Amino acid sequence: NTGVPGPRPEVAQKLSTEYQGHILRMISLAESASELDEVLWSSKKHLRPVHIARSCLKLEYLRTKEKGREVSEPIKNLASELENYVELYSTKFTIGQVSQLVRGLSSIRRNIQPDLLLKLAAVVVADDGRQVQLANEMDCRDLFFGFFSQGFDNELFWKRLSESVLPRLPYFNADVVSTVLRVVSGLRFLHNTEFAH
RNA sequence: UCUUGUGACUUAACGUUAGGGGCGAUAAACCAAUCACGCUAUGGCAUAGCUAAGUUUCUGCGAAAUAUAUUUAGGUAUAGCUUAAAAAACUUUAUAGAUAAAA
Ligand SMILES: [Mg+2]
Ligand SMILES: [Mg+2]
Ligand SMILES: [Mg+2]
Repeated sequence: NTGVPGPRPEVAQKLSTEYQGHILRMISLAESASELDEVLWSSKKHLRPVHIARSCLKLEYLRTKEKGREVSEPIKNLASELENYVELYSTKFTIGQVSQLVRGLSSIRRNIQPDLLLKLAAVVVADDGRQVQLANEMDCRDLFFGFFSQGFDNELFWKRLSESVLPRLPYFNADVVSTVLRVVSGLRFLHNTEFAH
């Protein structure tokens, strides 16, 4: 934390404490779904949108070792429990946090309720796509693949996102451009358009 | 062994002054076997935060010697001590980009 004036007060006025780092470390230290469940049970009353967003990615990391078997039972239970927090904080997420929520829940082959997806999509539909700029390159590639995997088909959502990302396409990394290209080929309403070209 | 031994002497009988007192060539001396207030009865089973003592058996539980205040310091009061696998809570501190399902 710093009090020096600067060009970006949005990312400089954020308050960072030791207690938040303590909880985030515990989540990352968990080595199994059983351990992660106990960590979340102890911290029930001290979970915030940042913690919820990070936990969803943890499920993705934990299931990578279970390459052969299907999704384990404790992983499914954690996903259901987390969704209760997502609904509670549906209007208190940032574009970066929403980006990693969808990716985490999509990697477990889980489907989000249509009402919840509509609420989360407001991050890019509101403020005429201003919040898209705040998102960095890593956030953008997860937004495209995450929402595409969820089966979310909304012309207004995809039209606004495409317009706000078009200027930055030439300067993204090659892999990120490839990810966007695959998503476009899967959506009929984006074929043979300026965005595709 | 020593002092005085006709004198401010010694002795016998009876009498006078009484304790908030008497008497005293003053030693606080004497006033019925030891007086800086006699003896006896009563108030009176005076008062003692001090010392001593406290009488048959069996079963169960079980301390303290610190703090504060005190005409208080070897007394007493208050607090402390002793008797009388539930619920709830998450604590010894700081951080990432790992998924690829469609001719
Ligand atoms: Mg004298
Ligand atoms: Mg005992
Ligand atoms: Mg006084």
